[PDB]
Amino acid sequence: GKLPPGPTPLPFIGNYLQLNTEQMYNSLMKISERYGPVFTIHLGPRRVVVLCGHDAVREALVDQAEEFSGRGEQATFDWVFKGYGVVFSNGERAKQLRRFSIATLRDFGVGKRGIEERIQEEAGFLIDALRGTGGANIDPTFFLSRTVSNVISSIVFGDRFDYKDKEFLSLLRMMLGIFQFTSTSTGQLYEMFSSVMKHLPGPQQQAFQLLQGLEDFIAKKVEHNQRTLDPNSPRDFIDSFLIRMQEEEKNPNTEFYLKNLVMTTLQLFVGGTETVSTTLRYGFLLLMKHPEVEAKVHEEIDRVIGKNRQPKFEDRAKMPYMEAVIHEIQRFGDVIPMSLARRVKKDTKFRDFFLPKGTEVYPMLGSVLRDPSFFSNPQDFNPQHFLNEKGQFKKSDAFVPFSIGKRNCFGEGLARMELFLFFTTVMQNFRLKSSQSPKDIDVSPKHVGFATIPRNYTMSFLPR
Ligand code: HEM
Repeated sequence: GKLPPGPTPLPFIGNYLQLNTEQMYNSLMKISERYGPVFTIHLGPRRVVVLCGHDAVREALVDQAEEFSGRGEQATFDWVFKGYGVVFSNGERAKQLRRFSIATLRDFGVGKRGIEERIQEEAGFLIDALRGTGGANIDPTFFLSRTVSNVISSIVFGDRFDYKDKEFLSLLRMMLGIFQFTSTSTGQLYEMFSSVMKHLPGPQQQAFQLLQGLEDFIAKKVEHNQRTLDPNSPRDFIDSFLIRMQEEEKNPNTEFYLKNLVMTTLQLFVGGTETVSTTLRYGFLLLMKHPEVEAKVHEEIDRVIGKNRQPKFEDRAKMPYMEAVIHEIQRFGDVIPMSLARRVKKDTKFRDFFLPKGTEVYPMLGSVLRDPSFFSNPQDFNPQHFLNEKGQFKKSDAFVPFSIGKRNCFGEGLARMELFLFFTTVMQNFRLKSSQSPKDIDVSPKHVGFATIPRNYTMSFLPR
């Protein structure tokens, strides 16, 4: 009949003195060693229940999926979202908007053919862009992010952005800037002291201008769609949401208004871009550090696909090792370590612990991906974690970078496709060369907070 144990919290500051804001994951894992896998931390005034290891996260988010179905809080993001949009909402907003969004993604591709060809075409444009560097030593960041973003930008804006559009570069800078901030010390300090810091000068204010610029843009692209709309023929996601908005103009109790559109669209545009981009950027660094994996990936491509035709999604089933590399890239990468905070919808009983209504939950996706029970060498990049003795692909229940449950990533279909069609096509046409010897390439993250971000590196893409 008691809430999980945890260190003694001082008023307002919580467990600030017992935690390091630069390495929140390490700080929570140190406390897991004393108080067990399910403990209570006070991030300032924010009472949070932290779940560590697979069993804890799965038991809570899957077995008791309905009880842990509520959405928590991410203070930097909730500065511009304020509970609006598909991602940061609860109840009838999170049920209506999650329903509409998954639907409106299938009717414009996602998981089908309409998006597979659209990703293949875009993959062919990344090939051009990298062949256009003439094998010069470059920063892959914006080359990869440009490609990735255009896939989701097709669904939400109608068409793709052109690689030279300076507003596009500016929007991608905004997306990288916030994923950088929320992963820094000041970003994680902001999760504790948002109520004060929101009004104080600093790095939090610059990050806000990045979110405002992103919101300003979506509102601009929505207004255009309004005065140029075809009510019987929707061009994109904004257009389909604009149809429903009118079919609800008579319902005062609707969740389909202008504010929820600007937000749902923004949330997707960022959530589709920066997540898959970070995974790609970390991926190529992991491959340069390990030539042996690149070589076997190359062997599988030469054998299965060839040097001619552009790889297609269905080739994945005839390609076991490749799927295992992408899986280990996502695992080691740990793109979003502490998920996107959950909240218990009603008073719960979880393993002899009481969690009152409204209690924020932190599912540590990283501790599940780095679980020593489900993985042989959780600290190393070794695709064999997802590969049995006969070289076949082996699944794992601890593989959760997309999370699990009732509020999981409904962009998993698009994300896994993008990663297969971008990694493979680049690996077929190009061989990777670093700037330094593989024994020196640092694979440890530069920042770990909301997101896990790799180090700033440079490389060259040489043809085959
Ligand atoms: C490698 C890529 C990706 C990773 C690691 C990832 C990660 C996550 C995670 C950890 C969550 C929270 C799940 C939870 O409730 O516990 C989430 C939410 C979500 N993701 Fe992704 N994601 C990825 C790609 C995508 C893509 C491609 C899209 C866009 C189509 C997207 C759409 C969203 C949305 C809209 C949510 C909120 C769902 C809800 O509140 O019901 N994600 N993502």
